[PDB]
Amino acid sequence: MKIINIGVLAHVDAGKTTLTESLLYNSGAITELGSVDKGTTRTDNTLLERQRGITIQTGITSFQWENTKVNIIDTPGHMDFLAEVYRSLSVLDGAILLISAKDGVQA
RNA sequence: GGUUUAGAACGUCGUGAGACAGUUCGGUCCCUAUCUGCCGUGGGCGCUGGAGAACUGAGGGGGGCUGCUCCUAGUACGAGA
Repeated sequence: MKIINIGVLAHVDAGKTTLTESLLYNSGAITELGSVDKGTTRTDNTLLERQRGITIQTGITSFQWENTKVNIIDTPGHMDFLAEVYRSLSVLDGAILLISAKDGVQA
């Protein structure tokens, strides 16, 4: 009926939220811009976030694929005030870490 | 415009005339370029018989500044920024 929640643990500036945006593009449209390099929509919401080059807080965005709901949130992996991302864990059961190509997963 | 002419005034100094890089207001800045120099532009002659072209190029001059944006690449670097 509903759809399982999905996380986005982009540790060490993984950029996983951009992957959430591209996933938002793949789940489209039928009427969407398809996003763009940098910010860029991708549910950036508040000003000073996309302008800052990184989200100041975790967002949310409705999505659908394979005939089912697919909520997802990103990124909160920056810094630094990551406790809100820990709050995000209560907000969803799923997860999807974005592993770096640099010496494996970021510390 | 300032400083330095003659007028006037204030502060100060002096018995006073006056004085004060103390201040204030007002106040005629000439020259037709011979030579050198430089910018141009010619005439005379030479270059060896005269003439018309066309280059060669010794040499000399001019020009030479840099922003930003994007890409490379958000890559190297960095725990992140």
